[PDB]
Amino acid sequence: DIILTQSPAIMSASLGERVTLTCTASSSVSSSYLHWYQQKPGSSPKLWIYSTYNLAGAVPPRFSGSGSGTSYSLTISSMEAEDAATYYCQQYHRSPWTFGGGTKLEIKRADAAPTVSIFPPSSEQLTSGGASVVCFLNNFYPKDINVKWKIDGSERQNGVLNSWTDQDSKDSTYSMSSTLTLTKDEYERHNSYTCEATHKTSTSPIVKNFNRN
Amino acid sequence: VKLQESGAELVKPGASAKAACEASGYTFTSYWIHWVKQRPGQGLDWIGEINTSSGRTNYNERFKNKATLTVDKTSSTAYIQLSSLTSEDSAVYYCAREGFGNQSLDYWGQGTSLTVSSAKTTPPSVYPLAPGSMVTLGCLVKGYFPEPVTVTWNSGSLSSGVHTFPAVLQSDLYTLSSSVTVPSSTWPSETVTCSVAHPASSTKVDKKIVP
Repeated sequence: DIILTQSPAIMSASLGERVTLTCTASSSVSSSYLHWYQQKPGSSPKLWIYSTYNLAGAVPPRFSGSGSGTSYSLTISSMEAEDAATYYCQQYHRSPWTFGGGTKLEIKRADAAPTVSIFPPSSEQLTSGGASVVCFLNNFYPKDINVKWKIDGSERQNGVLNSWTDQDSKDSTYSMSSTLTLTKDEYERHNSYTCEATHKTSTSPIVKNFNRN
Repeated sequence: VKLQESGAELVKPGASAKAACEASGYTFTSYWIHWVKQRPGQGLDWIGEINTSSGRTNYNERFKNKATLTVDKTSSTAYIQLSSLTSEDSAVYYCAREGFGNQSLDYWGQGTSLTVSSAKTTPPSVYPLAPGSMVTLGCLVKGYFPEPVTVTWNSGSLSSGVHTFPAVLQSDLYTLSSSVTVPSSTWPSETVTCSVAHPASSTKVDKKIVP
C-alpha cells in the first residue's frame, strides 16, 4: 500500500533528445530500496537501475537515476532507438512490494495520415451466416486515432473489435485493424457501410465506403 | 544465470495449475524467488516471495488464496500453484531471482503464458479480403483456438508491406487479420495468396485473393 505513480504513462522523444522519467511514491521510500526495470514487448523485464542510481549489468552510461523520499527519476542523456521500451519503478521499503504502472517510451517521428481500406464480407463467410467488415488504418503517427462505423449513415458501436500493431521498428508508424461483425441477415438488411477514421493530420475524417450491391 | 519456466500452459476454468521454475548456474539457497504477474498489455503485479533455504513465504494480499509458492531445494526449482482459475488469471507469470542488490530482481525467467478458457482446439476459417498505384488486400483469420497462427503472403516472398495484427478473443475463440500492400499492376494479374498455419490443429490453409 505504497502507490508508485509514473506520469506520464506514455512519452515520445526524438533520437538525440534528453529524456526524463519520473516515479513518485505516496509515502517516503528509502532510496536503497527503489529500483527500475526495462521491458520490450514479448521479453521479460530486466534490471536497469537499483538503489536509485546504480546502473545494472550491461546498462549504458547514457542512463542515470536519482531521487529520495517521494521523488525519483531516470534520465537518458541523448535518446537512442534501443531505449524505446516500457520502464517500471519498484519499491521494497514496506511490504507489499509494488511497481509503478510504467512509462512506455516510444520514438517521435513526423506526423502521418493513415492509409484506409474497407473490405466487405467475403462470400465464404456468408455461407456460415457470419458477416465481418474490415477496415485497415495503416502506417500512421501519432498512435491516437478514432474509428467510427456507419451502417446506412447511422453510427454502430455494437460488434466492433480493434487491434493495433506495436510501433514499427523500421519507420516508427503504427497501424490498426477495425472489424465490425454482424449476422448475415443483419448485414443483408442494409446497404451502405462506412469506416471513418479521425486523426490529428486532418480536421475532416478519412472516409471509406462500399454498398453491397 | 538461466531460470527455466515453460512458455505456455492451457487450463480450464475452475481448475488448478502448478508451474515450475528450474534454476541453474548459482547456489539456489542463497537467493529468494519472487513471482510476478503481467496481464496481456498491462503492468507488473507482485504475487509473493519465497525464501528458498527455509520455505517461508510472503504474499500480496490480493493473491492470498489464489497462489501458493513452494520450493524443492533438492532439484533447484520454485513452484507456483494457482487455484480456482478464472479468465482474470490469464496472464504471463514470471519467476525472478532476488539479488543481493537491495532485494532487486537481477534475473528473470522467460515467463509462463497461462490461458484460462474452456475452448477446444478448433481450426480457423480463412476469408479473403478483396476490394469492392498501390492496392491493399487482406486475410481474415477467424474462429481458432489456441494461439498462435502464422500468416505469410505468397509463402514469404511478400514480406514487406505486410501488417499482421494481434489476435482478439471473439467469443472464446480468436480472430485476427493480416494486410498486404502491393503495386496495383501486380494484382490481379499476378496471384496473391494468404498462407495461414495453425499448428495446434495441424492445419495449413492457402487462400488466393480473387477480384
